[PDB]
Amino acid sequence: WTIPQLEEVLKRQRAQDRLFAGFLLHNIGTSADVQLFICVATERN
Amino acid sequence: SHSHCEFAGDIFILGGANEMPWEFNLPYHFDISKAVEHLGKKLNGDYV
Repeated sequence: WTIPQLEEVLKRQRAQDRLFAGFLLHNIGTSADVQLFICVATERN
Repeated sequence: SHSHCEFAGDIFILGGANEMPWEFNLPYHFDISKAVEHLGKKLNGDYV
């Protein structure tokens, strides 16, 4: 994908709706991973 | 997935501010058998 044919793809991606999650992270001293879990009702697991 | 649990009962014990502190030197029995089967298990089942 060279320059003049991906902008429409980006426009399509923006045009379709999306969900998102936000973070405000900072330094912790040691590089590490982060894991996301999606707890849903039924108790709760 | 799920976590299925049921309420069993309530137990009340007296306690005084100036009481001579004590220990139950023998265990106390309380019936629990009301909901172990309601949780869909046999009396010799597994639970917490």
